Amino acid sequence: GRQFGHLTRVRHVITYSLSPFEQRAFPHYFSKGIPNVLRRTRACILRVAPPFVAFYLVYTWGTQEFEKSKRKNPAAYEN
Amino acid sequence: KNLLRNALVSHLDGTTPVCEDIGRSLLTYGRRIPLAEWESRIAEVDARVVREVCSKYFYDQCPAVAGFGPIEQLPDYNRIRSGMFWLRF
Repeated sequence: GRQFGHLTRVRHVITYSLSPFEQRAFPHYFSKGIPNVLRRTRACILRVAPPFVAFYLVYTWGTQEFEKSKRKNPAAYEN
Repeated sequence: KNLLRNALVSHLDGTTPVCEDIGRSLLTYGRRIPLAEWESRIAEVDARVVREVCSKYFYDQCPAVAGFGPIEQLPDYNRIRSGMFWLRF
């Protein structure tokens, strides 16, 4: 495996950080989170959602044809 | 304790260090605090005092960490923070 100390070369970056006992674990959970999820949702709906409505449409049609075609059917046999 | 006694006395050797000590002691303590008083303070310290006094400032306390250089292997803060207490204690 690989160990801290031998990963890669980094120069010039400062990282400032706080102790957990000094900060909140949920700061603006709703205030900032909700907006954030709305935003990630917008960013991906166009790629995720369409194939699924496409399946959805074929799902309802497909079963619809199945019922009307076979069972419900016995349409005309008139004499 | 002895190391502190030698350090105390080794330090106040010559006019400059003693002057600096008079000058700043008055700023801080308000008085001088003669060698002998320090000696009695030091004498009072035993294992218990070390354990209690250390516990107070060190035990399960959030440290301040500063690091400069090839510090990829410097432990994460949570990890440093967990080193400030002992699970067997």
